[PDB]
Amino acid sequence: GDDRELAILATAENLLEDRPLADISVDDLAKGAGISRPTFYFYFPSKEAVLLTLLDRVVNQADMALQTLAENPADTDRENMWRTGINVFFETFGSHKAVTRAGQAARATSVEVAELWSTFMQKWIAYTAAVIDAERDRGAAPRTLPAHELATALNLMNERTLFASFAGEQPSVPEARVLDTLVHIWVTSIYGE
Amino acid sequence: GDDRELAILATAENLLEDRPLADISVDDLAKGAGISRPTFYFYFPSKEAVLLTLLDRVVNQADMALQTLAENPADTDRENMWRTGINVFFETFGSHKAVTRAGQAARATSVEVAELWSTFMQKWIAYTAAVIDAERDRGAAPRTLPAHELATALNLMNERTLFASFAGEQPSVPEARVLDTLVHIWVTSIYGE
Ligand SMILES: O=C(NCc1ccoc1)N1CCCC1
Ligand SMILES: O=C(NCc1ccoc1)N1CCCC1
Repeated sequence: GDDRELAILATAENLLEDRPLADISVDDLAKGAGISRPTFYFYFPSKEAVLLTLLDRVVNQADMALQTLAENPADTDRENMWRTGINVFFETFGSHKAVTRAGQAARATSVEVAELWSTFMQKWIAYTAAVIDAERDRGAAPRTLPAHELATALNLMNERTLFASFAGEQPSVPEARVLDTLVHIWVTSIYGE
Repeated sequence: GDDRELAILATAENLLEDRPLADISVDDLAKGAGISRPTFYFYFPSKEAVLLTLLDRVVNQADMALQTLAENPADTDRENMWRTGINVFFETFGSHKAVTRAGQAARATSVEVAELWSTFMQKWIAYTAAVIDAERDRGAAPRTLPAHELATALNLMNERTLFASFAGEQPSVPEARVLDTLVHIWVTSIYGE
């Protein structure tokens, strides 16, 4: 039960490395998972629902990793603390590039994919703004822009720049340089007067 | 000749304020431009080509405005100089939100729209990096990140953040706050040690 479902998910993630969702059929997912077409429809209403679940799992993996960090501060300087946090997203989405690229494309068409992304982006921006606020309250960061507006632009920068790097878009920061590039802009814009 | 073409372009831009390209027909564009369907096909091969031309005009308007600025430096401080430059894009794309949103959606499907965007982004990043390099050569900015990598992330930040603000996405920086938000992050990341 959970086995056939996992099989369908694993097939979809494998097939998405090679072609987009449009070029993958329900019959394709069923065949890869070793089931018939009506059996597929018993676990998922559509191939698009399969992508939704894959993206949901990726998003929650990142969110849980970030929650772990939040409850277990690394013992290091401020620059390293922001790096560890951005690194959650570099590693989690960068470990699932095909789901990330397909999930990105699906935002234009799927209201469920758009709302899932939007919900978690609001959560990650709120967390970012809360940490900035904490840093200002402690006297470590200057009161410049509204924390929440700053947090919004920096998280949108990371969304676009990470996902261009993973897709090898032209232009993009090389994937081996993107973490350092992002950490620099976050630290200078959060702490710079 | 140029009149019927302009009429088709003006109709497409008006209709795109209300619905996406998918919900607009060649018959719709022809009717709005006061021509028949085969007459339309004489000026444009497809509705998608109409969007390509609209986006091409918007992109070149911005590029030309930025080239004007480049040849006519505003007499003001560094923070204001970057603001005037980002403002080219805030004003040009923000004056054409329907074309901007439709052009964005079309990158996923149209190789011509994807290549047009990519060509100009490479040009604007190269210009950004050249100005950063000039500022370092003069001793006004510190040698921190590779100028071109920094320029790439900052232009990708502006792409995503401006276009979220114009579309009223959730999350987004309000359009009345986005210019100041972006200028802050550019100046602190370019000049911050
Ligand atoms: O790197 C990111 N955010 C960094 C972050 C958020 C909270 O703490 C660090 N993102 C947000 C969405 C996709 C990439
Ligand atoms: O604001 C931007 N760039 C700012 C810029 C580029 C060159 O000088 C200022 N962009 C680049 C693409 C869409 C938005």
